[PDB]
Amino acid sequence: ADPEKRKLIQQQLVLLLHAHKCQRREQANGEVRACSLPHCRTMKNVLNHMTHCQAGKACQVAHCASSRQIISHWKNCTRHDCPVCLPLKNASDKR
Amino acid sequence: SDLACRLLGQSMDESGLPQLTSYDCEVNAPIQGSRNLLQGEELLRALDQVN
Ligand SMILES: [Zn+2]
Ligand SMILES: [Zn+2]
Ligand SMILES: [Zn+2]
Repeated sequence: ADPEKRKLIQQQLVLLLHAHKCQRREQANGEVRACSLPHCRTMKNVLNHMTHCQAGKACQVAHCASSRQIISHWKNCTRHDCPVCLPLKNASDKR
Repeated sequence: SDLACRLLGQSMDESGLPQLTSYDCEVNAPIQGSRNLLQGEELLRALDQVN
């Protein structure tokens, strides 16, 4: 393992969540684009692929192989404090 | 802006989007309990819980 690979994984996790958050929000209620992050469209394409594809371990695509893993982690993770899971589960900012 | 998105710039600075793999991700951040691959409908259901 490497700390900079963890940095890369952290942003992939957040971006993948944005892709669906953006989609969901836009469909539910919008006027001005829900989107903010440039890479969102890339993650939306990856998101679409993930649901259709069933190869997982065998899929040669970097994105597919990675994206399944990040969601698997977040879903299973019930740790006291994790650098992504914790802030996602319990958002520090509230209204 | 958004809570999850807090200083994305930190990691975004490194090229843009990396070429990570199942192996790399499994090694660096192991799935709690036992390793698996969350797939199909369950993906979208997991992504929905953010709201
Ligand atoms: Zn977006
Ligand atoms: Zn695939
Ligand atoms: Zn975790």
